[PDB]
Amino acid sequence: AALYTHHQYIAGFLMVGAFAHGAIFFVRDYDPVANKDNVLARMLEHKEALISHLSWVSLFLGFHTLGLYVHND
Amino acid sequence: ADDFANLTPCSENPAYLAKSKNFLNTTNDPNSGKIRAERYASALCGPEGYPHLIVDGRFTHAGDFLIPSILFLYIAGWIGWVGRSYLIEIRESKNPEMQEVVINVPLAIKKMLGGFLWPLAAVGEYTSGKLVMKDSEIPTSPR
Amino acid sequence: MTELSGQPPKFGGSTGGLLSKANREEKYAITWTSASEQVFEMPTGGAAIMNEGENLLYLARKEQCLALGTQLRTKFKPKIQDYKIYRVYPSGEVQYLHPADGVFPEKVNEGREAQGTKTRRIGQNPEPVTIKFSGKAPYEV
Amino acid sequence: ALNRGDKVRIKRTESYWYGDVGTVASVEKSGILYPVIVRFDRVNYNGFSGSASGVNTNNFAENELELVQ
Amino acid sequence: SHSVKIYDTCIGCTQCVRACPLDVLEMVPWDGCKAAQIASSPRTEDCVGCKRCETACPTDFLSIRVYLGAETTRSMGLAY
Amino acid sequence: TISPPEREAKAKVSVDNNPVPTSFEKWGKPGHFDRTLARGPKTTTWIWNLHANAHDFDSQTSDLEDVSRKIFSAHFGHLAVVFVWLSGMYFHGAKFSNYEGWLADPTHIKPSAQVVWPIVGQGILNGDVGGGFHGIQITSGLFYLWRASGFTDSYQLYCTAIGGLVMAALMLFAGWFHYHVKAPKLEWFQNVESMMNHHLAGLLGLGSLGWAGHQIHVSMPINKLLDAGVAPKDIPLPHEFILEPSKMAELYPSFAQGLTPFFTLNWGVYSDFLTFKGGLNPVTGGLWLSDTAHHHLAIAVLFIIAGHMYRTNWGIGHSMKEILEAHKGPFTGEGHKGLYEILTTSWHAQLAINLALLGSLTIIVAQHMYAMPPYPYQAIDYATQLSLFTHHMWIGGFLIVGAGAHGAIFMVRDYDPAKNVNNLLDRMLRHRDAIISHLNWVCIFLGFHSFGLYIHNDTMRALGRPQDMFSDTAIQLQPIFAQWVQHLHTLAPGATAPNALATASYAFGGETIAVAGKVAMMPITLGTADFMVHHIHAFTIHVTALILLKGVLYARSSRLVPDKANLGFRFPCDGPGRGGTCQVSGWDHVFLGLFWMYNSLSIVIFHFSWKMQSDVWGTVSPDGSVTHVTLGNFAQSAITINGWLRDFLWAQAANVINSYGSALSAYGIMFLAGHFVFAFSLMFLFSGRGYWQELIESIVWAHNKLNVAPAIQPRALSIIQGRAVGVAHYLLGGIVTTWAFFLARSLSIG
Amino acid sequence: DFLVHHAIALGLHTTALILIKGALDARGSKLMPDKKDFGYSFPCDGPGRGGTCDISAWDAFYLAMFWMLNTLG
Amino acid sequence: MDGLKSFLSTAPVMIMALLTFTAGILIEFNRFYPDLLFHP
Ligand code: CLA
Ligand code: CLA
Ligand code: CLA
Ligand code: CLA
Ligand SMILES: CCCCCCCCCCCCCCCC(=O)OC[C@H](COP(=O)(O)OC[C@@H](O)CO)OC(=O)CCCCCCCCCCCCCCC
Ligand SMILES: CC1=C(/C=C/C(C)=C/C=C/C(C)=C\C=C/C=C(C)\C=C\C=C(C)\C=C\C2=C(C)C[C@H](O)CC2(C)C)C(C)(C)C[C@@H](O)C1
Ligand SMILES: CC1=C(/C=C/C(C)=C/C=CC(/C)=C/C=C/C=C(C)/C=C/C=C(C)/C=C/C2=C(C)CCCC2(C)C)C(C)(C)CCC1
Ligand SMILES: CC1=C(C/C=C(\C)CCC[C@H](C)CCC[C@H](C)CCCC(C)C)C(=O)c2ccccc2C1=O
Ligand code: SF4
Ligand code: SF4
Ligand SMILES: [Cl-]
Repeated sequence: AALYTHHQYIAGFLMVGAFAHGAIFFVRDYDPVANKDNVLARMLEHKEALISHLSWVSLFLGFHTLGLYVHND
Repeated sequence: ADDFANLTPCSENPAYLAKSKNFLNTTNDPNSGKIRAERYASALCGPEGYPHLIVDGRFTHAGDFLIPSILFLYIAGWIGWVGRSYLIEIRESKNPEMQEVVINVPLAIKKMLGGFLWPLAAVGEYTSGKLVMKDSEIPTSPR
Repeated sequence: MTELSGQPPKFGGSTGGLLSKANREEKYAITWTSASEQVFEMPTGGAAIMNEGENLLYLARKEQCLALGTQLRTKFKPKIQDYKIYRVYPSGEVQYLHPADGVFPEKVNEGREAQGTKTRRIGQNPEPVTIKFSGKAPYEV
Repeated sequence: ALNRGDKVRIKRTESYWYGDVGTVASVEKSGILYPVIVRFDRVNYNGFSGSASGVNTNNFAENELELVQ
Repeated sequence: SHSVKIYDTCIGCTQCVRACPLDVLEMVPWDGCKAAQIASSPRTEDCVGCKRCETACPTDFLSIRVYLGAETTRSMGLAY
Repeated sequence: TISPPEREAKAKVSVDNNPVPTSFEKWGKPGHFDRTLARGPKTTTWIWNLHANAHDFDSQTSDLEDVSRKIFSAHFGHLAVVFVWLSGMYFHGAKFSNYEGWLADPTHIKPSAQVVWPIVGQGILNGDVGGGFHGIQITSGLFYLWRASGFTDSYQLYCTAIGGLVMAALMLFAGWFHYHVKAPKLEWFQNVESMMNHHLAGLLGLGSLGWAGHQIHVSMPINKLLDAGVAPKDIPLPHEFILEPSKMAELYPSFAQGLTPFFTLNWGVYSDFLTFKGGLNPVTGGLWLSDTAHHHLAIAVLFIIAGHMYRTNWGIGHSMKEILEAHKGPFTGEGHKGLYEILTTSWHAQLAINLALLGSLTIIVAQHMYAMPPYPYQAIDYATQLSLFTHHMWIGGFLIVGAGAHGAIFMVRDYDPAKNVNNLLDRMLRHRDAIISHLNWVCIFLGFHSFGLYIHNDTMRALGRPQDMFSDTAIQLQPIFAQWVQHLHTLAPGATAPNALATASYAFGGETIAVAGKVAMMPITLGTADFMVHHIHAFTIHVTALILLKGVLYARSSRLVPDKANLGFRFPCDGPGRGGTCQVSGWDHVFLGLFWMYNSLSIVIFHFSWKMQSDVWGTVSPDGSVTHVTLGNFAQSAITINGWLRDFLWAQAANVINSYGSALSAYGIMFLAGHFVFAFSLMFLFSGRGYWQELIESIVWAHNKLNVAPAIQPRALSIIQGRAVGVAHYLLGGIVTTWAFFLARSLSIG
Repeated sequence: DFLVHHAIALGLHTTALILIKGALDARGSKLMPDKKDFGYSFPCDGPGRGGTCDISAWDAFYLAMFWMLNTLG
Repeated sequence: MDGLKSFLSTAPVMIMALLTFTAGILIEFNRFYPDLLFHP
């Protein structure tokens, strides 16, 4: 029971780190002329849609999962 | 084949048949407990005595998920479509925000009563090009 | 500058004034002339009575002096626009601060140099990938 | 080549209305970097915390715009 | 000390100087706007960074920018 | 509007004939009271700022004569609201309760005054309280009040509700009248001497006078029969006592003499119903009503006499201006000079006193009702006792922080430095740092020497070292002063109170009164576990006072911000500069003090709830022994944090989680629901709006993609509003959790 | 298991949403189009423009840490 | 007069009237036909 939870918390810090360093890549190392029109810059070109659909799916989850739990209670 | 072998119908389930004789009454009708005993006895049950619902898409349980899914989606599309059309209708009247704060009841009701055909209206706005917008015409943030 | 002439305001002393570091490191003084004897609020706390004519008061930092200056001209009908703020050193060195060139920094004035002026837009700043490993920022270049 | 009442789309990137379309109010004479004053139907962010709205007008340049109408 | 810059989008309305509480900002005659003036920051040594200037800017996004830096006794707003 | 004659007789009455006309066009215009909001909503924040400033009349108009006329009608409307609510309770007692079914056998049935509509399974919430009635067992203690007032039939409660609705209509009408027909001038208001005379002699004096008359003619002669064993249907009506004054003359020997002895200074003869027995009633477990009538008569005489100290129109009397200008010593210079003018002009200055005193008095009400139970059978109803106590704790706790809010409001909005030149307020503003730093030191001291004791006890009991603990069986911390005053109050009837027969309360020491099978009140032995928790309470209150005091002594300015008075009362900050100027306003200080008031009362109510269940409440044996609920472990287990975590929380929370399937299931539901709202508040309290506005940007792009964006541009909550929603949900979730837990626990102890 | 798996899916989608909006909008936005000039971690931008608390790409990491901990709980 | 007809048609009054109406609909439907975990 201890080893599993240990490794899961380890990985839960590792993923947040993977994202925190990508933000730092965008802040310090992203070159918009070097990566022009590539698959990386198109991610920035449609970032509103990515964030919007992430919010939609998180709402679509949270709403019904919480509603079903409260309904069962 | 023998799909859901670990699940037995409520008509055969042990714990469910034990608990169904002792069902509480929700409304004022004293038969409501026995009404549930007779009503839920058709669904599949588990070894604990509680009904289970299968939503994998099979038509045997289309009453479990398919009917509420369709009924919701209908009513929700109705809501969203009349809201969107009324929001567009406001954009040509005096003060586009005041009429969003103070509701034009003779207009909101007129748009609500014409929402039972929202799929046809939406397809007619998509073919003509009114449903969606163009990316080159929407305010976006610096990349 | 040469001399800091002025009468200390009528005040029964407070704990919000200057301290030991404020006397040893640096303190600030403000000189102004009052048309009459009236009551004004202390930027450190309480209400004091300014003397008629030239006044003098020492404060801890500069923002306190400027907060009193912005109060003097706005609350009283005989507005005080001649308040002069000086920075005092531990060696008696007193220099002029506010107003700078005799005129308030609000309205424009002839004889000032463009400091921090850029010839671009904020959306025209260079990319941080072009200046990394150099001791310069996208706004410093 | 603009007049009072023209629909133009902002192309100032960092602008709050970059991509939105506003109405030209008045254009000032030569000798100004941003003489084209444009009004908008939507306020920006400007204002202290808790303000009711913002500013719906700004000055731009001709190379930063695109007529629509 | 903090860094204060003023961009060519400034219309010279003196609002950022009317809001500055430490006499950090001034106004110099310019040739870009109708008012023919632009904001100036000669006394950056007295800038605490309370952003009272940026709050009082009218142009589409700021024309004056404040970038916080190496904090000192004067920038920290220390009165003791 | 209408036009009455004049209604005056050589008075200071001064009104304006129809200042504000009556119309409905301003109803369809939201936010019209504010100039900044009348131009129409341009962002969604415009909506929030509409409610955030709905009652702030200073930002609306600057004329004080208009603000006072608004406040008067606002009070009238509040009184209408209150009368509506009270008629609700009387009507639910008349037609949706079992007050008659409870009055018969009060020791074998539970109070209930609500019936749940049987639908979608919620009909299970109707618990069998006894006697065939099914409903929610109430804890507000309305049946005890209605028994102590003489209510015996449902028609009485019905007529009470009707009268309450009539009074609600009257207050609602008077509000409109005093703002749309004849609104009073300033000449009618600023008579604080006259207003104090009228509020003492007429309101608080004649009120207790008339209520004592009621008790002597209604409450006492009917409760005397109720406590004897007479059926309510055989007990006569209150007006049959005045229609036949002989029936009253006989039921009390003093009444058998007439009215003349009272006028001829023969008070001692009325000792047959104006008694001074004290203690409690062995039949009901509450205070003696014969003592309460005498008490209300005494309070009435005292208040009517007090209403004749200040000067009005006939020359005699005092002027508070004179009294304030007279008090001045060598320590404070001019003393109270200018304070009359402070409290006769600034409404916030008055509210910062009234709220403080009203909250303190509500706390006193709780602390006095719990130990000297004044209502019949309320000391046996542990649920009702706990509920009244904690509810009157929370009301006062909120009303106290209101004072620290409105004081800072007065400082920023109404403090004129020219009007305060070397008096109490001005000189207090000088040495702000002295008081604040000294209170800082005191709070640190009380934190180390009250909570560190609990930490040390937990570490000692964890290390297996019993002889090193602060307990009643080791390094004892006995409270000598409290035990001494307990013993003083015990020996009162035979020394410093010869006329008193019993002690004020049996909590100090004495006999153990018990009704039916449960105990009413017994001596509360105070030991180490009481000393430590009392010091915990003192520490938490000290920190709350420090916060709410620095909120007022620095709302004007500080070494950090010297121009803070310009920024107003409610503002988030003054930029990230100066290292960080976040949360410096008085509004932010009240936002912080709310949490500490909650944290202090959280330990206060837990101290009450565990000490009562452990060293007071419990079943009494027919031989005489008393066995407490938690077996008296408070003096031996409440000394460690693990004791409160296990034997208090974990042990007594079992009633709430195991409540599913019963009539108490709603309490478990609300327990989890408060656990939900608590955590929901943390999202606001830990984040900042700069992220939420950037997210709203993406959602706005998504809406404009389908061309569904509202013209009201969506804007995240302001920083202040973010903090406000955070603290509101924090308090709501916590108080709902504790309410559900306390009610489910108190209802499950028999 | 189904309901707890959907709660887990919510915990993943929302944490990733926060960590992705922090990385994408790390160079700029419509509140701060010059976020790239302020670096990765910075306090804010001031109370103006409605408010700028927790606006840096570092603050998004700080917020998503709570969601990672909740998902791992 | 129209001043009150505009107040009865404001956002909060209407958004509470619709919620009350929908509550009535749902409550009466689950009164006459309760316990509908799925469709028969
Ligand atoms: C129990 C506490 C709690 C709750 C309920 C939430 C809930 C939410 N967080 Mg959140 N969060 C929390 C704590 C919490 N957080 C904490 C402590 C932090 C660290 C500061 C964060 C940091 C955080 C970030 C950074 C983000 C979120 C986001 C979200 C939203 C994701 C959408 C969703 O889940 O779908 C559905 C929504 C729900 C399940 C919650 C709604 C529940 C109500 C009861 C539904 C019914 C409405 C109700 C009837 C209204 C009427 C009220 C009336 C009585 C007055 C969601 C509403 C993300 C977001 O904004 O989404 C895009 C986002 O990026 N959170
Ligand atoms: C006409 C009203 C309307 C319409 C057509 C839409 C449509 C949409 N919204 Mg949206 N929204 C609305 C109102 C509306 N919203 C309101 C009032 C709010 C504030 C609570 C939001 C907040 C919101 C968020 C946070 C998000 C969306 C998103 C979306 C998109 C995905 C759908 C979704 O998320 O599921 C359902 C939408 C919701 C659960 C949000 C609440 C919907 C409200 C309560 C219904 C409005 C009813 C309206 C008053 C009807 C007016 C009738 C008229 C005659 C008076 C979609 C195109 C998502 C997105 O960005 O796209 C991917 C998303 O993240 N909305
Ligand atoms: C039908 C009678 C009537 C009418 C037509 C008006 C009309 C008006 N009143 Mg008025 N008023 C009335 C009764 C009435 N009042 C009563 C009975 C009171 C005593 C409480 C007041 C006290 C009062 C004050 C102090 C003020 C007004 C003001 C106004 C003007 C603006 C009102 C506004 O802002 O929009 C409408 C506002 C609402 C619809 C508020 C909604 C109701 C709130 C949320 C709670 C209701 C509490 C209620 C009074 C008591 C509860 C009843 C009980 C059964 C629970 C307006 C012309 C204001 C003014 O003159 O402008 C400067 C002003 O300051 N009124
Ligand atoms: C009789 C007592 C009293 C009175 C007359 C006032 C009067 C006033 N207060 Mg005040 N206050 C009081 C007590 C009082 N307060 C107390 C006890 C506290 C401590 C909590 C405060 C703390 C406080 C603060 C922090 C502020 C005020 C402010 C104000 C002014 C504006 C009111 C406003 O914002 O509009 C209307 C009020 C609201 C819209 C609040 C609505 C939100 C409530 C709290 C939600 C509560 C939920 C509900 C009760 C229970 C949950 C159920 C839910 C599921 C539906 C006003 C003159 C504001 C001001 O600027 O002063 C000039 C200000 O910011 N007060
Ligand atoms: C629980 C208590 C048992 C422990 C013993 C503690 C001893 C307390 C010290 C004696 C009282 C000091 C106040 C009177 C002394 C007093 O008020 O003298 C009077 C003096 C001013 O009086 P004046 O001569 O100006 O009188 C004119 C007035 O009418 C106003 O002009 O006030 C002050 O001294 C200001 C300094 C206050 C700062 C000292 C207060 C200390 C704070 C803590 C107080 C603890 C009280 C606890 C009570 C529950
Ligand atoms: C097979 C089926 C399910 C499987 C479902 C599949 C996997 C889901 C597929 C989803 C796909 C990927 C997305 C579908 C459509 C996506 C497009 C973009 C929809 C766009 C809708 C927009 C344009 C509508 C906009 C406007 C519509 C017209 C009406 C609204 O009022 C208002 C408003 C929102 C403004 C499972 C889960 C397996 C269970 C099984 O029993 C049944
Ligand atoms: C079915 C199955 C299979 C297959 C599988 C697969 C193949 C899948 C998958 C999957 C996957 C594979 C998933 C995933 C995940 C991922 C992740 C988790 C990621 C990440 C990363 C990140 C998030 C980062 C980003 C960034 C940023 C932020 C910006 C800058 C740049 C960078 C890049 C740094 C097999 C047959 C073999 C076996 C059986 C089962
Ligand atoms: C989520 C969040 C937001 C966004 C919050 C928003 C947009 C509030 C959402 C309100 C919605 C639109 C209304 C729903 C709530 C209603 C008040 C409930 C009324 C329901 C009745 C109609 C029945 C902030 O603005 C913020 C600011 C500062 C610190 C933290 C935060 C923060 O955490
Ligand atoms: S407010 Fe901004 S744009 Fe206007 S003069 Fe000052 S720095 Fe220039
Ligand atoms: S950041 Fe603040 S202190 Fe610095 S120049 Fe701007 S307004 Fe003045
Ligand atoms: Cl323990």
